Amino acid sequence: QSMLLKGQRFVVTGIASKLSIAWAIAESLHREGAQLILTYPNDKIKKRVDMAAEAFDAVAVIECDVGSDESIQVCFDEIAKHWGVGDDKGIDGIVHAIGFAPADQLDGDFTQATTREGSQIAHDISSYSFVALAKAGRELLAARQGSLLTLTYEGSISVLPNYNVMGMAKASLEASVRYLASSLGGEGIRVNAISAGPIRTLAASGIKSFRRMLDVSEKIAPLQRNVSQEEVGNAALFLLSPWASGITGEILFVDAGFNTVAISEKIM
Amino acid sequence: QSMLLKGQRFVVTGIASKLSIAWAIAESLHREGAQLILTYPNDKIKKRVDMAAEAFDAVAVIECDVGSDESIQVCFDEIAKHWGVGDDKGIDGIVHAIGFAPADQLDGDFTQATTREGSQIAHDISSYSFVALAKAGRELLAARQGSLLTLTYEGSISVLPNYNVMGMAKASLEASVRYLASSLGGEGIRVNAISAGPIRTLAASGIKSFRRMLDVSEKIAPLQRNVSQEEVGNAALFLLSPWASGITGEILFVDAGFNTVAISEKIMM
Amino acid sequence: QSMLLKGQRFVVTGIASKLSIAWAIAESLHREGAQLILTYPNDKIKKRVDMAAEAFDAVAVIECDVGSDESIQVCFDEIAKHWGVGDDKGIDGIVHAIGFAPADQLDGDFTQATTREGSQIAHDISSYSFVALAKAGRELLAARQGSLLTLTYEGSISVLPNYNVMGMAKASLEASVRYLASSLGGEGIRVNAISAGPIRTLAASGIKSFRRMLDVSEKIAPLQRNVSQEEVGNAALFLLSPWASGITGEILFVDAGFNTVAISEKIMM
Amino acid sequence: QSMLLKGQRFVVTGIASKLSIAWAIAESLHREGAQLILTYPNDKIKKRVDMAAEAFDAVAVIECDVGSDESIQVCFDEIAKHWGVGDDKGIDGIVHAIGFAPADQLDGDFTQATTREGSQIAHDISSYSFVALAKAGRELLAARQGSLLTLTYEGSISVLPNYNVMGMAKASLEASVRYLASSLGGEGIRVNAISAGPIRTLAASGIKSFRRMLDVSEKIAPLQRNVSQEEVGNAALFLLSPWASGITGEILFVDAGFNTVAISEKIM
Ligand SMILES: NC(=O)c1ccc[n+]([C@@H]2O[C@H](COP(=O)([O-])OP(=O)(O)OC[C@H]3O[C@@H](n4cnc5c(N)ncnc54)[C@H](O)[C@@H]3O)[C@@H](O)[C@H]2O)c1
Ligand SMILES: NC(=O)c1ccc[n+]([C@@H]2O[C@H](COP(=O)([O-])OP(=O)(O)OC[C@H]3O[C@@H](n4cnc5c(N)ncnc54)[C@H](O)[C@@H]3O)[C@@H](O)[C@H]2O)c1
Ligand SMILES: NC(=O)c1ccc[n+]([C@@H]2O[C@H](COP(=O)([O-])OP(=O)(O)OC[C@H]3O[C@@H](n4cnc5c(N)ncnc54)[C@H](O)[C@@H]3O)[C@@H](O)[C@H]2O)c1
Ligand SMILES: NC(=O)c1ccc[n+]([C@@H]2O[C@H](COP(=O)([O-])OP(=O)(O)OC[C@H]3O[C@@H](n4cnc5c(N)ncnc54)[C@H](O)[C@@H]3O)[C@@H](O)[C@H]2O)c1
Ligand SMILES: Oc1cc(Cl)ccc1Oc1ccc(Cl)cc1Cl
Ligand SMILES: Oc1cc(Cl)ccc1Oc1ccc(Cl)cc1Cl
Ligand SMILES: Oc1cc(Cl)ccc1Oc1ccc(Cl)cc1Cl
Ligand SMILES: Oc1cc(Cl)ccc1Oc1ccc(Cl)cc1Cl
Ligand SMILES: [Ca+2]
Ligand SMILES: [Ca+2]
Repeated sequence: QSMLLKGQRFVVTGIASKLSIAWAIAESLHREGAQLILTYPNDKIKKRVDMAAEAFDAVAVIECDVGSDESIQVCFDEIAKHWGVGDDKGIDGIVHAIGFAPADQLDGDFTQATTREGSQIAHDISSYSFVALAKAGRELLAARQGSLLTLTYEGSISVLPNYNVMGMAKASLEASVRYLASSLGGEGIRVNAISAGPIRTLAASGIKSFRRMLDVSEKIAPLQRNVSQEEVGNAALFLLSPWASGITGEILFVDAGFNTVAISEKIM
Repeated sequence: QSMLLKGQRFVVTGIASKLSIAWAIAESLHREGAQLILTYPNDKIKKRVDMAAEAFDAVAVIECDVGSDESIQVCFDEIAKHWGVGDDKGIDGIVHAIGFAPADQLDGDFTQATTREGSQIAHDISSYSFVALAKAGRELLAARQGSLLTLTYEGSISVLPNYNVMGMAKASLEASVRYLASSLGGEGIRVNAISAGPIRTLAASGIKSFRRMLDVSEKIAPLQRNVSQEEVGNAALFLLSPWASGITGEILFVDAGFNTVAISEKIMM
Repeated sequence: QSMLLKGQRFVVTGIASKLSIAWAIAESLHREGAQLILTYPNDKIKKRVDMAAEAFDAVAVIECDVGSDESIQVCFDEIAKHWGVGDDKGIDGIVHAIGFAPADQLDGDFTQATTREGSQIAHDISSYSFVALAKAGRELLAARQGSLLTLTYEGSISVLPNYNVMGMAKASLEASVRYLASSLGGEGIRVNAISAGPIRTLAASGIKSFRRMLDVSEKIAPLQRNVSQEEVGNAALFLLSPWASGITGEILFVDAGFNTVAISEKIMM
Repeated sequence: QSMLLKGQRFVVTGIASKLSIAWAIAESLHREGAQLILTYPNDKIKKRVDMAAEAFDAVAVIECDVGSDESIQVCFDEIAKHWGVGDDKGIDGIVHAIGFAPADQLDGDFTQATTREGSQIAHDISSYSFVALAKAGRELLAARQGSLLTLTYEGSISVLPNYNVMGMAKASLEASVRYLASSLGGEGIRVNAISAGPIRTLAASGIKSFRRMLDVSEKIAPLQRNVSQEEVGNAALFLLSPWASGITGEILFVDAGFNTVAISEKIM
């Protein structure tokens, strides 16, 4: 409870449950005195975004299915009504916390499991959607010299069992972080990612052997534990804050050091 | 002219002209005594693949538009007729040398220029196609314990003007190199990539400011020059050869050292 | 002026002038309500550390030449007197902001300029010193579950003119960040680095063509500018703070995005 | 047995036994028709270098303790007698296959085990020695537009138990690959490294849990096995060959894919 984001405004995608990393990012931003707009992709998920809206006193709760150009365009329309008008216009940040590939893509042998359409959807929802948000948000961001933040996973650069086409999408996503940074930096907009360690979330639960992943990680990670959503929330807060004014194009690992260790006493 | 690939067989995609990197890869494999099957995506491009078939005495010239599952499945059917059968069955390698994004994606400001469909096509043709080839060729490869090779570019990990959506696709492609390696290694199949520096090819010609890119590169690269197609051909030959038996999941830079320099003396120029 | 480091304690090396990156790190920690101990390697430099002691109300100003095991051991003795004792014992962080190689190592052609002793001194003062601080400070750090922070430069992973032996030392330093993280993590100690872009500091001033380096950087960096000491100070504050509790072994670039660009439009200039 | 290095000359350091990676590199170069000069750091090790000299018909066997400027200067003196004179002067390559840190540095907890002098020696012998060879060899290399090759290990960029200060040295070494490449490229000299997976060698045997490292690696590596010295030999041959004319500053992993996998069914 400091007051680092007093009067700052953020759009937060990807809340699905109390376990969502985006939930904790919202919580961190709210704690620090920012105002929030929260998005949801459909009615089932709206139920849970509404709970988050209540807990964080969201300014609005707007539909945003990042699969639709119409949905995104309309969503940023609504946001502009609230935050695009009058004396203090603009937004300080947009949080992209959205991943999807069809479940079959992440079940078993990579070459067997990957399909043309699976790949298409994985890249579209998990990677292009970040640039889609940047396109719709550009002017709002430029007005306040805000930043974009996405979430990635080590699966982009190292192989983790079953991660498969999501690895291809995350690698694609991370390239976009760099291209957007180069594209938007001249307007004072920063673009960054957090590479989170494994955390029990709705999506996480869906991956074969994720539980085992969680166990192994704890035994590899220098801190001898996994990270919590709160720890990613705080790191996100930093990157979204004026304190990160010199940082763009950056991938920040929040994984208890996991990415730095090839083998531990897994040996034993 | 050594004889390092005597009696070995390779499928080579991506020949579009005498300037194609894939042309030089074919040339290197042929020089070393390998047999080739060459593929073409359409009739216009067949004209030039046929010239390469003549120069390299290709075993066959088969249609392969990597945008179509049908086209790929048919293509690897044809290749199975030639190479799938008998006591000598299998292929030693498949060379993926195919990139595409709609031209508009690579024209100016990244955020402005990138579109949902542009992205879709870029990843589909430039990245997924590599796994598509691995899927169709797996059995043929396993029979000889062959390898796959693709071509990437530094645009995956560093920003280069206009490269844009192709950078996203190349990053995706490189992740697939790693996933395919993990997936196919237990069947003795290796999967690798070459990150070539900039070279004047038909696709290269089409990128705004490519000529200028070429000029700056020459002044940044430790060897004070750009690489030729032949130098990529030779490196590809190595990775496709039994000499690279211990190497998989690898990205090998053939860029005269360009990727290792942040700034050169040019500090002046 | 928030109060994020209320009642936290930090040791800050590497203040040599008002321009030092370590000066701004001290300033950020003080601004946020932390107490500081500041170190100096010799009497000439003490003059400037004393000015920083006045501005930031340092708890103490202690000698610490990281070239001497004795000097370090004595220094951490003194700091233990102040901060080692009682129900509040321990330190929240140690800031390593020390680089040195003999000037001749950084003057021109790398192979010509690098010497056995130059290399020895560069690694000893620039890299081993970080583990030296971790060894002397381990117990104090563990008591509060604090962290170590060093400063590196892209010269470790990419070539920059004249950086030379300092590039070898920084690469070594970054490996130590990882080994220390692995070694100390089980005691709840985090170990991280900031890779700062180029900034006019006393050491920076001494590098041939640094001014030119600064000019090109500004034209390559996505933000179209260089960073200030303050921006490194703020990022350092974060990594030293409880907000970075889940982050260890990390190299965080604070360079306005410079490291992510291979070539900009400058293709022209 | 092709004839790719006909009439080419290479200096090969680091032969200590038949298990030395440098042994197999010599073997690969000889097989392909190159002539070799072999070096040894002292009399004990000379016994084994002499066996290699017999097997590969070395042109000379010269002393080179890379700890001494005198020793290196004298060594390259002798080499110049053989290969620096007359019509066809120069060398096509120098193979650096030398690592050392005092044994205590690699036994147990990194922070406990590392010492000021241990670090000094590790960097001096394992990293500076590569530039020392480049300095002494520059003119011989430039005459034939030869290349330098060193050997590194993933320990530089990822943590492996006990590798410790050798990790710091290897990271330093790899930076030197890049600096030397930049420095010498204008004279047509290339500079590269191979990052070999774990292989049973004299030095390897000396590291606590190396045997376990070997076991774990086999279960992580995509090829489901470790690499042999021969496979590194062949890759070294390529990098030292005219076929690698476009390649400088490169780290080439010869590790059966190990570096690319964060976790396998170590999970199981
Ligand atoms: N260990 C981990 O859980 C972990 C680690 C690193 C990265 N990540 C990344 O974190 C981000 C958030 O995921 P999470 O782990 O908190 O899981 P989660 O299930 O809480 O969040 C995933 C979100 O994606 C949203 N989404 C899916 N398709 C959408 C669409 N078409 N339009 C809009 N939203 C859509 C879902 O509604 C959901 O809120 C993802 O990008 C994920 O890949 C997760
Ligand atoms: N500087 C460079 O030229 C450079 C640098 C590194 C990477 N590469 C990569 O090397 C590969 C070859 O490109 P190039 O420079 O030799 O140019 P090129 O124009 O010769 O090759 C591109 C090839 O892709 C083919 N292709 C496009 N869509 C296809 C489809 N649907 N089905 C089948 N083939 C299709 C074209 O027919 C053509 O042969 C590409 O992956 C490219 O991105 C090029
Ligand atoms: N552009 C930049 O300025 C830049 C970029 C990134 C990295 N860094 C790193 O940041 C750190 C601080 O450098 P700076 O640029 O602020 O310059 P500076 O000249 O202010 O700092 C270098 C410091 O090292 C100290 N030092 C040297 N030998 C010492 C010894 N034996 N014992 C104790 N202290 C000793 C000097 O007293 C001085 O305070 C260094 O590690 C430097 O390499 C600087
Ligand atoms: N798994 C592995 O064995 C492995 C993997 C990757 C990297 N490497 C690297 O391979 C290289 C060769 O080592 P190896 O594994 O074949 O072991 P090895 O014991 O066969 O070779 C090490 C060599 O270093 C030499 N050396 C040590 N100090 C010297 C000095 N002062 N002057 C000259 N020579 C000196 C020794 O005489 C010996 O020949 C080393 O650089 C090593 O770090 C080894
Ligand atoms: O990327 C992730 C990485 C981890 Cl370790 C855990 C959860 C993740 O998030 C996802 C994983 C798969 C799918 Cl289909 C969608 C999402 Cl959001
Ligand atoms: O990847 C490349 C990199 C460079 Cl430097 C030059 C050409 C390249 O190849 C392409 C670039 C754009 C498109 Cl649309 C298609 C292809 Cl094949
Ligand atoms: O690492 C640095 C990087 C830059 Cl861009 C500028 C200054 C740096 O700091 C040093 C450079 C050389 C020496 Cl001898 C000592 C120090 Cl502190
Ligand atoms: O670097 C190596 C890496 C591995 Cl996995 C195995 C052996 C290696 O080589 C050495 C390791 C330690 C020391 Cl003291 C000296 C050398 Cl030559
Ligand atoms: Ca980082
Ligand atoms: Ca490589």
